[PDB]
Amino acid sequence: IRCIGVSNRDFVEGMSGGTWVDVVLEHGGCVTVMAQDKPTVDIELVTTTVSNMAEVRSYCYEASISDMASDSRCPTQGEAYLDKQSDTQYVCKRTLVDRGWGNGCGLFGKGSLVTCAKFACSKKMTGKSIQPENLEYRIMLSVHGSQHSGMIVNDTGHETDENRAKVEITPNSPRAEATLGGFGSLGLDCEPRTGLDFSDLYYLTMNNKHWLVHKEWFHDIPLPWHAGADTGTPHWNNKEALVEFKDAHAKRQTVVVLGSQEGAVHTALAGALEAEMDGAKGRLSSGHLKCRLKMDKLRLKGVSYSLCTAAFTFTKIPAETLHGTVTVEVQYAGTDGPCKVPAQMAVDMQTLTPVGRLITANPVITESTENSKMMLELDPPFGDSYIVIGVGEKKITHHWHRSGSTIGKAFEATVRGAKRMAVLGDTAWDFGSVGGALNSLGKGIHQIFGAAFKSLFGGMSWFSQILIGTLLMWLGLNTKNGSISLMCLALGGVLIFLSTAVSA
Amino acid sequence: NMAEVRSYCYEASISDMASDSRCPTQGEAYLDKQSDTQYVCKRTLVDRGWGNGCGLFGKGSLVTCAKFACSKKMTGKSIQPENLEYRIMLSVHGSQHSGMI
Amino acid sequence: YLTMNNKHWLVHKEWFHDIPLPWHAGADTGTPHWNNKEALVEFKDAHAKR
Amino acid sequence: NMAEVRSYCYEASISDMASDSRCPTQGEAYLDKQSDTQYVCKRTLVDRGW
Amino acid sequence: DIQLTQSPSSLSASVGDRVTFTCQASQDIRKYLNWYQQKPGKAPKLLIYDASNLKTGVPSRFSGSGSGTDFTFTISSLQPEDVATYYCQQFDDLPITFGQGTRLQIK
Amino acid sequence: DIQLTQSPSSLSASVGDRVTFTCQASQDIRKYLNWYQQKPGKAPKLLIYDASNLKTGVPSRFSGSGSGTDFTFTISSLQPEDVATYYCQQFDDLPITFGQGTRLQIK
Amino acid sequence: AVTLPSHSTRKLQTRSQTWLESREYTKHLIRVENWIFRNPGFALAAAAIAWLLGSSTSQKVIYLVMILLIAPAYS
Amino acid sequence: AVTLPSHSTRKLQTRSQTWLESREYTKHLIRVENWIFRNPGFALAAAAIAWLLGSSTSQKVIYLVMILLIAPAYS
Amino acid sequence: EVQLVQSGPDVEKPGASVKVSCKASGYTFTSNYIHWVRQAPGQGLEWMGVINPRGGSTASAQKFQGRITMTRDTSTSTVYMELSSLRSDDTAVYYCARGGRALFYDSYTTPRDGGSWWFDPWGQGSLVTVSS
Amino acid sequence: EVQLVQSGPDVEKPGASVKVSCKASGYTFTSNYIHWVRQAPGQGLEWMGVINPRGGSTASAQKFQGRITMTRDTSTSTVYMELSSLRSDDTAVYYCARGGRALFYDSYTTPRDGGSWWFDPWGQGSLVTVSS
Ligand SMILES: *[C@@H]1O[C@H](CO)[C@@H](O)[C@H](O)[C@H]1NC(C)=O
Ligand SMILES: *[C@@H]1O[C@H](CO)[C@@H](O)[C@H](O)[C@H]1NC(C)=O
Repeated sequence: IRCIGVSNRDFVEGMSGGTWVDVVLEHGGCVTVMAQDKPTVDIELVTTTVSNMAEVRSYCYEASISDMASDSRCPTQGEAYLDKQSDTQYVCKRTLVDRGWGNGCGLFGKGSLVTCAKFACSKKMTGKSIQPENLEYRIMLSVHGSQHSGMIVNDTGHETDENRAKVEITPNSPRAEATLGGFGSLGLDCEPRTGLDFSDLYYLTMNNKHWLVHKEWFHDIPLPWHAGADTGTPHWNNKEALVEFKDAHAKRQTVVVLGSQEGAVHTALAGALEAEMDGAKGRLSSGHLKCRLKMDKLRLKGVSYSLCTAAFTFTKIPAETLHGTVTVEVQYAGTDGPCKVPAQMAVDMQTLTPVGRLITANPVITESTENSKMMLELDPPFGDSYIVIGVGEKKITHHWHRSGSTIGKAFEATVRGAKRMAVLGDTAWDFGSVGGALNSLGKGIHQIFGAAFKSLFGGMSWFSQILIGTLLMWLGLNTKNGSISLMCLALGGVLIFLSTAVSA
Repeated sequence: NMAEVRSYCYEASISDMASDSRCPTQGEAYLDKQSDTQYVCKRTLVDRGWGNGCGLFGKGSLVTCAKFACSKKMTGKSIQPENLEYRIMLSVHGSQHSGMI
Repeated sequence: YLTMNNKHWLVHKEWFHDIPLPWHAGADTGTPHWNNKEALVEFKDAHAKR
Repeated sequence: NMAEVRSYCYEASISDMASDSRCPTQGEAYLDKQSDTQYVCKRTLVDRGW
Repeated sequence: DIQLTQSPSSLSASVGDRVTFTCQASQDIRKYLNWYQQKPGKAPKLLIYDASNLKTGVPSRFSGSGSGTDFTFTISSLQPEDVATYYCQQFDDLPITFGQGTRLQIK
Repeated sequence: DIQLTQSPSSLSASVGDRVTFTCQASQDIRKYLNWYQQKPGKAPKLLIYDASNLKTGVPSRFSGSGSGTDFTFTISSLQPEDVATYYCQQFDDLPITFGQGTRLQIK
Repeated sequence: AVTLPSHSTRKLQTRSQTWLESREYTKHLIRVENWIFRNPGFALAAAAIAWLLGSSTSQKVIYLVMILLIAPAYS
Repeated sequence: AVTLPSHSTRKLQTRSQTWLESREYTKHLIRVENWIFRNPGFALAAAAIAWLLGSSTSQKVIYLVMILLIAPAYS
Repeated sequence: EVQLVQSGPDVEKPGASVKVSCKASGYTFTSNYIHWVRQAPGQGLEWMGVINPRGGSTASAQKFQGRITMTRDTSTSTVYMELSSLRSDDTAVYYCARGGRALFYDSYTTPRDGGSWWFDPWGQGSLVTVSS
Repeated sequence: EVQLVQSGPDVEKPGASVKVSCKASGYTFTSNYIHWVRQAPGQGLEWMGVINPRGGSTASAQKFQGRITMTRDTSTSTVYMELSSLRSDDTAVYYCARGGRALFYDSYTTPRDGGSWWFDPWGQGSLVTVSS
């Protein structure tokens, strides 16, 4: 529910003591958490919006030249005036021109002209800046419980909180007063100030499309500056990346507009994050967020809810997620009231032996009439298994053949750990529920390694770090005993390892 | 005289943007618009589940297609070593004053 | 010989073939069928979906 | 109930053959009956002398 | 493609009669059949979705049943505004097939 | 796309006159021009290929000349079956351009 | 006007696909490929240069890679 | 869309000034200059790499120039 | 209310192509598959094909392979059916009604159906007459 | 004798497409480029385009790219020009005539010309009238 078939979903251990777990949820890929007969609940970040942003430096990627100007002071008659060069809308490069009896001069030599042409602008690009103020997350909570198939894409049904609850999270209030009608609240507290490295990123805007930009890249662009804002036509700074005028054969000046730099800067961003912006309200995807969940206000809605012998007919044919779970949708044929429906995995007969693990805890029917559709997420054991639904005699079953070993799940978990510690860095080490000095050590070593690693190898992307990884691995194949022996397997491997899982 | 070798577009206008997906084992994605050859097409693998629509679960193909129309282009003409004329100005020092053009 | 708008250059053919932009050719007919047309667009999806 | 993956074609027939040859300058060749997917095309080189 | 035979071709009955219609598919359609009545050249009146279910707004004199491939539509009480052409519709596999039709006439 | 101006627009002369037509291209078409006369709505009569040459079957009262860009067509003796609309046609660079036309009238 | 800050220098590594990542992870390699297709003699020239440095028979290949990736890009 | 054929590969050497020669003869150097201003730690990293190759004390500087001109441009 | 409204009747020549519009009202246009269904005067109904108003995907019957193509307009919330290579057999009345479950893209059938499978918003019935 | 013969006059609607035939007689059909040339009644001649009857390649003017298509028929020795997206400006008389040195394809500019550059074959022409 909001997290079945959405893949790159992870699930974490449990409640582990304190009833207070940590998780770094993100924009794509969501987290189910499950803990010790409390309702399993999954959380997704979808749209982090930023309002109220200010405008640091702009850039003009087109030019509009006119009017030009000219000088022509004969040689050894001094330097030329051109009043327009006193005004700041005009651009000038004084050059030297060979002259003679042709060009209207008595003496021979260089004449020192400059055509000073009027710079103007059309279609600039803006570089709007954001601080952690006026920021927002809109996280969503979707407790498994009992919902239909049509109520897991259904965004509108959060107006009454059955299990769906949208929760607006701003960094001035980093706690989620998050009630879930039917049972108790959840109440997760966040750290939005340690977001996705904010106050280091700008919204770059060209024309109706916007993307995030690292600020050192942004200040290193050579185009005009437009430092504050857009009232009238501004004072354009630096004026030399654009309009280019030169001299050949001592005939006039080729004054070139130098055109339009959209594709130039679009090629120049290859590490940007596309956002979208509407009334300003710059909505943003690709964020991650370290909200730590607090349990113990959660409570299973009606653990009692008597067993309800009935007839179970499937609505839909059940399936099997790529994170090895099974999704079953039953009708219950409408006997009586809100009451529990048990399910089992059976390696034995049709009845009488449970294996595996139910994901959705306390699965239930909410309403009395004919077809209440409860969907169940289940976790079969690695071999063969049948599905048992409530009644000890009158029921319908399955077979699944899980098709993956426990060693395959361990390898998939290590590949997911590779992608975690590649994407989120040291912050990915905060999935494991609070570990005292264990995860504090495992976070401290990575935050004192990754800072120095960002200082050394921060400026290298896929193909330029493949080369250094290959070279340092070749060095570690042929060096001495000591430190440099354990250099390649720790560092060239970690370069190619941070490369090949970014995506892909 | 010139001969037109290749032309290179720049400013592309994109519309009609079609898209079609298939359940994770129901084949490759397709849409009629691919038979038009004015349109640009790529086929990515997306997720699919009950919360996506139809399928078993897993990853299914998704094509998206966009109209491609051009506004600015280079003509890119050819030069052959015939077909040209060099203009040479012969000028004799003598009875002439302050000339040069 | 190479014409952008009103500006004109002389370039090498070993340069001019190697440019990764959508080319037309010589057929001067309707839908100029731009080959490439993959350089000048870019198909970006979500994390998994649309 | 069975889904419908790739069909194939194991027996073909071709209709009218169109050619469009281009000089050794003026670049490669176009053939307006290209740019529909019903026609299958491949390009080769010919002497093209006097 | 999934032939859907509709029996009979046309009928006639008086006001207040019970009448039944049969649709037989050549293939297994589970419970994937639907039922139309269409007044000639008009916006129609709604009978049955999913071969056994009425829709809200439909009067309860119409009913449908059928389990394997044979499906029975049933009007409990014929009324003079129930003269129409009656169709049944497969849902499975695609080339979605309709029945030929069943016309009624007021006696 | 070479613009091909044809002078004059229309003429009139009596039977047995000499008349000349001028066609000027904006660019150099050196000997690549030819000349039509077209009777209205009919299959035409043939005048000149390659700006200076008659074709077999053409009567010899027609002639053409011109070297750089200016081309002169010449009828030595006007006849009553020579009333037509007179055109000149570029050969070079292939947006092949025709003249506007030159009409004649019998006096 | 040469917009020299390639943002791959400061790329963001977040779980979504980036701005041009799919067309980014091949572009430098196929640029070098087109350059060595257009200038094949510099391979023999760089071999004669790199054979004169290092005297180690495995540093020769390293100097070959160094020169043949200098020559397309920072050239 | 990355218009990789820089025409400096096939520049013409005729007696007139070229299309962008005046702004061309500084651009790669100031690109490397801005890159090493923005990433100063890779200088120490490349020194530690290049010190491990060559063992000649004059090939070290050559590997430094090679790596520190690979890293802005072919990166 | 939830309603599909079509264009008027058309008279076309054999060998030409006809275009029939289908505009939506009262519901989210990108949430319901538009099915096109023909009806000859005598012969009952016959399903022509299906478009998704999201993403413009199409499919159709085997009797119309290459003869029909369906386009969309998300702005005006309209569905266009263009039937080409018209014959005297194509003189019929054309209908368009929303399939319903229209989550992602194309026909979906092993998932749920019914509740105006497509029996609610049928515009009116565009008469298309092919003659001289 | 050497002669090109066309179809009769046609009356079409705006937005439709017209097809004009051009059949050869008296010469080898794959040896002469067929040029199509329009003529408005209140205007002179205007070259539409060119087909080679060998290999069926086309070229045309800038005022009609995308609007004109030229096909061949080597068996019946016939040339088809299909003009699409008709407007009221297209009401004209259409012509089709040869021009030799038509050995391989396309145009053949700098090699030889003249001798019915395209003068002879024209025949009766085809009036095409676009109105309602
Ligand atoms: C979505 O939820 C609303 C209640 O807010 C309900 O009326 C509607 O039927 C639901 N739709 C689906 C497809 O489940
Ligand atoms: C310039 O023109 C005048 C008269 O128009 C003429 O006499 C003189 O010779 C010309 N100058 C030269 C250098 O020929």
